[PDB]
Amino acid sequence: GAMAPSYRVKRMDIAKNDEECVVNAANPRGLPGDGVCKAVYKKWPESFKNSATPVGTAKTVMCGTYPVIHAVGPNFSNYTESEGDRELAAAYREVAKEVTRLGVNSVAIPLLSTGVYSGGKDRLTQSLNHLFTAMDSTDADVVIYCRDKEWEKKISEAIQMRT
Ligand SMILES: NC(=O)N1CCN(C(=O)c2ccco2)CC1
Ligand SMILES: [Cl-]
Ligand SMILES: [Cl-]
Repeated sequence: GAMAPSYRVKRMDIAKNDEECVVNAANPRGLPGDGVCKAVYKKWPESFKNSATPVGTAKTVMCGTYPVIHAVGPNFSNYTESEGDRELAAAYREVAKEVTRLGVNSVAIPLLSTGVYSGGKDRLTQSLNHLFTAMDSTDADVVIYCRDKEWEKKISEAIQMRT
């Protein structure tokens, strides 16, 4: 566990994280994909061996000794708001289980279903609150990675409000 488990946010490429494992915003088929998933495929392509897993689940594949946790959020283009919300919460609960099982002291996480799976909505608060619901009971240092200065500020505000 981390000595004083914390949440932080950084606006940078999650493929250049400084944590003991990474969460991929994966597709269900284990394809290279685009956005975070493509950056993860270029950095850790060996982790895409048998990485296919259903929506609402996470599957860990090692790249050397570095764990890549493939977490499959729902595509809100396809899911109802209600079913999409259930599967997004479920994907984060499976991430918490895998982080615990691995025994890591830190994890790099993206906000699931906020990019091309957002169905064109702003889901910062929805996705972050499900991340907190799952990760609050873990003792790993969590570092959230984002790709927008306004998102960085809003995530940082949300973290600080609880402290
Ligand atoms: N995780 C991020 O930092 N992203 C910031 C850029 N994004 C948007 O601005 C966006 C897409 C749909 C509605 O807002 C995607 C999420
Ligand atoms: Cl970067
Ligand atoms: Cl996405």
